[PDB]
Amino acid sequence: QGVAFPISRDAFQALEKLSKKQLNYVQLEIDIKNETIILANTENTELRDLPKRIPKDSARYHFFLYKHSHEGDYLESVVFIYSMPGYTCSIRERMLYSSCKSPLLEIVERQLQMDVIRKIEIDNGDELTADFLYDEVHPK
Amino acid sequence: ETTALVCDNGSGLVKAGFAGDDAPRAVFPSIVGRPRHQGVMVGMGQKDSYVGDEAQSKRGILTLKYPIEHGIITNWDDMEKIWHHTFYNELRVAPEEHPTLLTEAPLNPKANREKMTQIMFETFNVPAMYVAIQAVLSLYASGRTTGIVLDSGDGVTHNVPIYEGYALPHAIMRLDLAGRDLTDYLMKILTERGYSFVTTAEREIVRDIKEKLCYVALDFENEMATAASSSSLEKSYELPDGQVITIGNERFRCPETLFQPSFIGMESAGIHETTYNSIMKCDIDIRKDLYANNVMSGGTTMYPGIADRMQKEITALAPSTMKIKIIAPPERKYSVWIGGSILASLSTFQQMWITKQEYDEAGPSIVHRKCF
Ligand SMILES: Nc1ncnc2c1ncn2[C@@H]1O[C@H](COP(=O)(O)OP(=O)(O)OP(=O)(O)O)[C@@H](O)[C@H]1O
Ligand SMILES: [Ca+2]
Repeated sequence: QGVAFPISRDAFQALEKLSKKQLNYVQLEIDIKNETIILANTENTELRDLPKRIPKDSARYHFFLYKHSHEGDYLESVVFIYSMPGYTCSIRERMLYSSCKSPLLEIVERQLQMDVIRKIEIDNGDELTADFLYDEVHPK
Repeated sequence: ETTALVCDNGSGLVKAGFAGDDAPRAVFPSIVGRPRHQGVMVGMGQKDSYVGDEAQSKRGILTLKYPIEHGIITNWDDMEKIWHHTFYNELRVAPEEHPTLLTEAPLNPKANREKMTQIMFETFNVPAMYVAIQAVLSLYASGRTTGIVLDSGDGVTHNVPIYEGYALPHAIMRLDLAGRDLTDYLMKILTERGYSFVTTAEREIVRDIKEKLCYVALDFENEMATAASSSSLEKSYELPDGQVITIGNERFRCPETLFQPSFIGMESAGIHETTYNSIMKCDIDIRKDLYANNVMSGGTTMYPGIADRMQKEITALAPSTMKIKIIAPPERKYSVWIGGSILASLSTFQQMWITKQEYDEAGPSIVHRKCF
């Protein structure tokens, strides 16, 4: 596991800044032809506008600073999301997003000490409600 | 241009081809044949063996064998012949010039993965090769790394939970019933309807019937009743000479066997129950996402209405407040092969191959380390 697409310079800086909580949201995309991971968006995003960030017509990777209280503690925990809207994506788009995931997570972890608390795979991010996200990170 | 080969070896059929093509170029039976008795056969040629289509045509002269039983390779002498035949006869390539991706079944012994790589390097002299789990390739192709794949091919049906690219071997269910069993039951009950199919020329004809007319009922007894008391759902089938026979409740009774294996005697849970059990053997936690991501692969999941039926059955077995989805891609018949082609065609895949140097230095395995 699995296939490592070079993460662009720009992208790597966004992720780094997320690791230091200077950014709260970093969205990446794969350039299929170039076999490359490139920076799509770093628009400052609160939980309540996260759904709007998730494209409904192509697949994306997301790293999102999830600010929330857990039984006494305010936690600002990094969540990873792989979003995939369905057959609007080509097989090749689906295989690459699926296949290029683990190595991307490996770099962020070993080099940026990102502390990815949870990874989530979703269809559209209507799903990404307040209670959904709390249940993912803090199950029962 | 050196070009990578991709091979998906199944119990019934070999799908083979070039990485980057979007469909497998060679699809032919995983059948090896050898002279029926000892002395001089007629007309055995100047040859000790046949593979694939030729082996079918000369069935009367040969003893036919499947080297892959239930996804696993059990006859290595015969498996070598299928590979040889795939390279030289089907693909027209010289194996030594080409990186080869190969696929493997659930619950495949580690020793088997090793002899597989061993043979590729020692006997076929591939410069590089690599091995991928079928179920994982299909999951990944559907655009997800976690879910439960229901792979149903020609001789085996597997339920395989996968977490984050990794199959959970302890939760993998195996069910020895698939396409070849379904063609034969269609043959049986079609002959009971008063026609006659015994007979290997006829088995072919029934395979085409099965593959073009069959469907899975949403509600089986509804449909049996809807057929007994009306000629509503009767498709006519053109025999290849000109006769025309009429096919009725067989049309859905045949793949019903998947959910109701008692139909062919066998005491065993159906595909819905096995996929429930598989799930149930996992984390209480992970279960949520298994249910939400049931992916289907393999030719025996190609029946119309199979997706919906699963939806019905799974729901009926699940906690009432469970989010259940089945994903049944249009490409699912060769999704395993398509996924390898996509992978083996990427420049960034050049440094993922196991090489001859790596294998020499050594040896076979290399495979468990470098591929997963
Ligand atoms: N449209 C269809 N409807 C029903 N069955 C089909 C269809 N197309 C192919 N099949 C059946 O699927 C089987 C072949 O599928 P597949 O190639 O996935 O199996 P395999 O890889 O050879 O076997 P296994 O995975 O069990 O080892 C055959 O029995 C074939 O008749
Ligand atoms: Ca198969």
